[PDB]
Amino acid sequence: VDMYIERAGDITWEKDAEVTGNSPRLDVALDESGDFSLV
Amino acid sequence: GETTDGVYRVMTRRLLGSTQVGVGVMQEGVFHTMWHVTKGAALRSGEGRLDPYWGDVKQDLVSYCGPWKLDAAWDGLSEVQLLAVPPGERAKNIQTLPGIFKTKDGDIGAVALDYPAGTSGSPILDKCGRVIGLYGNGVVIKNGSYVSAITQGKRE
Repeated sequence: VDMYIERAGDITWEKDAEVTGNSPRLDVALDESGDFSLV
Repeated sequence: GETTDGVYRVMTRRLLGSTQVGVGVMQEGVFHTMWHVTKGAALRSGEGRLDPYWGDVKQDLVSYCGPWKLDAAWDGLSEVQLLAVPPGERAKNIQTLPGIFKTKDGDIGAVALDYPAGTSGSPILDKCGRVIGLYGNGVVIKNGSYVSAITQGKRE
């Protein structure tokens, strides 16, 4: 068994986290292989 | 093995050195990640082993040791946080307002943040710290940047 896991942290919200990114509205399609594409 | 709730790296030594191939979430005794990270293979946790339990290529999700447990959903209004766990780097929270993937089968939240491949499976959180889905299945947009669905499973 090649793959192994190691703990990296608790799952918590951080107040005053760095903020980035925009908020695109995109038409997309999802194929049987789980890949998204643009319409 | 360690089954404490939290976020974990998914590592391999099959390549040069130790490589991070993705990330996942331990909750209620079940480990949750994206299918493309593990391709459904068994995992090691210390001396112990985690066997796959459920998965689906099209959803791009997999659970180990039990059924999918995560069921919180984006409210469609508020900012969220990606708890990015990049290879070789400390866990970091990044706050953002999701966009939307419109599909023929309905709308999904999306996050416009670009992290290494080995960051796939990192949790996206709401303001109460609940996991609303996992990062790393998405699309390349016109300018060549990346946007990830907020991918969430079903708790049966």
